[PDB]
Amino acid sequence: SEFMKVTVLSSRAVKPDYGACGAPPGSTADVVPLTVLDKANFDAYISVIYAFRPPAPPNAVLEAGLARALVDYREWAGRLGVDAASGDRAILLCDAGARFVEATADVALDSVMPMKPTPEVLSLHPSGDDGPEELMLIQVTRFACGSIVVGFTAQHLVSDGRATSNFFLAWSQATRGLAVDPVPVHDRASFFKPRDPPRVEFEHRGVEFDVVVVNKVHLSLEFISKLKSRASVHSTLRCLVAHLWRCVTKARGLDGRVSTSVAIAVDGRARMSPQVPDGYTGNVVLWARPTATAQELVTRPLQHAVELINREVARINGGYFESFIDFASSELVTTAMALSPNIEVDSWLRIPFYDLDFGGGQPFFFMPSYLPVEGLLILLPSFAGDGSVDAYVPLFSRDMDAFKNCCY
Repeated sequence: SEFMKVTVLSSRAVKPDYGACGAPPGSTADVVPLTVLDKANFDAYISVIYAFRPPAPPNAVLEAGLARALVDYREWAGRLGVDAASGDRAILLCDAGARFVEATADVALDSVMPMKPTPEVLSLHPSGDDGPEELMLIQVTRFACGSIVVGFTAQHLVSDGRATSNFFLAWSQATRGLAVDPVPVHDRASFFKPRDPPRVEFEHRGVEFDVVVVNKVHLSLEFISKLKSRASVHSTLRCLVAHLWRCVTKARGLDGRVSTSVAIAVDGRARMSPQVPDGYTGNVVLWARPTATAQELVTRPLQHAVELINREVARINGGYFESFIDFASSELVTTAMALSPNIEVDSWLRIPFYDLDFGGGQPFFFMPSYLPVEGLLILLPSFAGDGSVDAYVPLFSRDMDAFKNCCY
């Protein structure tokens, strides 16, 4: 709301507190080169906010806990540069530090809840658009009621959703004086090395190489069970992605002959042999791209779209990851504000919530930052614990009513 004025009071580097962990100072000359799966992502920041109720730890305890957590996550204390002996793009573990921003809002948090995705959400996390050198930027905003908002702005080249989520939990763990779990794995040069000889088994070229308003659409358990009915011979996520893909295509009013594709993130950790440990700090993500004609997607039953997604997601297996790694290492540029005729669905259904505790209990709210990018959908839990889903849909003003009608 126009009355929630955020005053940013201070900003400071937080470096790793080796002493608080009882660990040997690391060398500020340590370098971790980016893997080919890291460089499959774009040089850009992703932002999220968490809200906590008044019994909130002081800024000093949160900051000490960040310094402690950054011993096991030096990547987020580091800078992007080039390794001297390689000429390769790398994370320099120079321990320069993550940005910690302290701020106040001159309103009770309750007075602006439920918080909807507007540009005013951007005020509750550090910017990822003003060329920050820090790879992790954290803001704590204390409201007049003693509630806090914790905002994250994180560089995608460093970590995927899972790895970034691990850091969030690691910071909560360290703040309470605990060891971090999972135990992190940082030795990236050990991972995603080409095969001898190199085997490319798929086509990686063409794949990896009015105003937009964001509206929150709530999808109930009842509505989900009905969708699952119209798709019967399964997966909540696969059904919902298929529904949202149909409804965006219908809402856009595309000519039926236009080819439309949904990008779906696939975690390769459990798909590859040997498995990548859940503690791996880096990206292990490639994208399934089920494609259809707009006509084939809207006129054919929901079942057809679900099946396209199922078959394309199952194609992105250990072997696909291995094909990508060998090719990305061979002798182009990655394909990573309007996706039409395509969409992307970023699923955050595994986001830490119930267990993110800094000492004052779990959060009562979470939201993606305002991302006014047409067709970039973010799927989120509703926080009710019932399995209901919240979809944040950016569409042009003219299309949003048409999208909501189709959705319901």
